[PDB]
Amino acid sequence: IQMTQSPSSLSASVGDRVTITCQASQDISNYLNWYQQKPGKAPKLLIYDASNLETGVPSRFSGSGSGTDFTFTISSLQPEDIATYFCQHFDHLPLAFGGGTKVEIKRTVAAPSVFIFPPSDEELKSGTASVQCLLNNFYPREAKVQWKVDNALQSGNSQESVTEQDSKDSTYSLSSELTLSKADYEKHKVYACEVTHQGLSSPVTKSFNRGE
Amino acid sequence: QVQLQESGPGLVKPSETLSLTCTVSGGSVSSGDYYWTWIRQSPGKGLEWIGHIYYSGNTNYNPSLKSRLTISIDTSKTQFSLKLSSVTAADTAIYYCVRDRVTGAFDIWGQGTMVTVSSASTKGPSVFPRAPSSGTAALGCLVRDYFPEPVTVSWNSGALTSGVHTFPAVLQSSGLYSLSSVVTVPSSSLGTQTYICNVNHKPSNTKVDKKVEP
Ligand SMILES: [Cl-]
Ligand SMILES: [Cl-]
Ligand SMILES: [Cl-]
Repeated sequence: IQMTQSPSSLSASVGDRVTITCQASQDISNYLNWYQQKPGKAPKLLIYDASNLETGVPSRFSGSGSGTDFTFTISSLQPEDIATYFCQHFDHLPLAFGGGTKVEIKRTVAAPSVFIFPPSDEELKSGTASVQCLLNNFYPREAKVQWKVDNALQSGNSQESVTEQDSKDSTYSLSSELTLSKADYEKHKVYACEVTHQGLSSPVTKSFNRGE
Repeated sequence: QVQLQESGPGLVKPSETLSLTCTVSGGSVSSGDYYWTWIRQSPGKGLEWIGHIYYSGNTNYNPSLKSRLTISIDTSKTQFSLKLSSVTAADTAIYYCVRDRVTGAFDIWGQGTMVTVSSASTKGPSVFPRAPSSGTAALGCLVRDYFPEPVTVSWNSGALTSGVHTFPAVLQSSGLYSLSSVVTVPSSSLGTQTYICNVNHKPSNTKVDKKVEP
């Protein structure tokens, strides 16, 4: 039994009615469960037997369907409802999950707070240097971070990492790290991080001179 | 409520035998209402049902893994186990032990344990402080050059959670992971409040409490 969920992802505003679907390659009656998985956590059962609400689950969650087509509904999307939602059949073995529908939240644009961190003394003493540019609590997720070393545009020596969407204020945070050897790091003075984002009317640059 | 917890090596070599144990606490394992289940999750396979065992010892496996699958149960110790032999890089995943109602519902999950299939040896991380630069002040911790995943970070032993952002690990060109955790605090409390990030890397049994000073 191949389980097909749709859509793969969606973004909805807080308080919106959200409906996702799950299609089985053959009739599975009502032997269908829905699970909610937040990042870094195990899935949690919400709906069993296609339409029965699990004990303790808020009433804004519901499900329906029979045979092949099933739906899952959040009547009023809450900030804490962001997750990937899965359907799971138990018609016969082996049990199988759907691919999952990622429910994200649209909120108003929010500009990042930008911080820059020079490498510590003890990190340089180990032979490596990592300059971090921090973008805190912004929306949308899209953001451009460019590194400048003595006003020279870097390319290929930086890595980015973005958090999942916050379950309270629906923002993202991003860490951009410029990684160099201690020797290459000592060859330059000014290290700069330029941030372009929808919430900033102009790109923001945070920088420091080596040693401060 | 019943709690399930996986335990076992987070790193296993190819061809070798992956062994996991689930410890059921708070409730008995000799129940006729549940199938004691293993489920794994990876980006390439999604959520995949491995198999389960009934407290009488009868098992049911996924045909995809059936050749290399062994699930046992020990009702005296309230445990059930997973043995997966002849492991492949395709077996690297998060493994969960799950309680499944006989009516058909995974209603209790363990937190899941990350198993990486690699020829390399475990390496504990080095932890470096990201001192505040100086409104609100940002500080952080750099957890770098560890293997395998994962590393967990808390601040002040879990008493400081507001404003904490722990980023996903990044793979470096050296083949090791590095991770960053940050927290935003009022610049006023820098003098009076001490900030410790607690780094735990279970695969290497590494615990580090790194104080972040101005
Ligand atoms: Cl210079
Ligand atoms: Cl250290
Ligand atoms: Cl963590």
